Amino acid sequence: DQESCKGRCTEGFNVDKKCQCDELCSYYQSCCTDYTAECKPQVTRGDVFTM
Repeated sequence: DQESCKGRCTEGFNVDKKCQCDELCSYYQSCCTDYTAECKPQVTRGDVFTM
């Protein structure tokens, strides 16, 4: 069995969950398997305003 960020990206911190798919995971080493390319918080540029 396996999962990904789809439905989880920046959901917010709750350390009981199997993925810390959020802003605080680096402090707990409990993040998604590819956080920095799949779950990384918004970095808006001028042409995207949606979550």
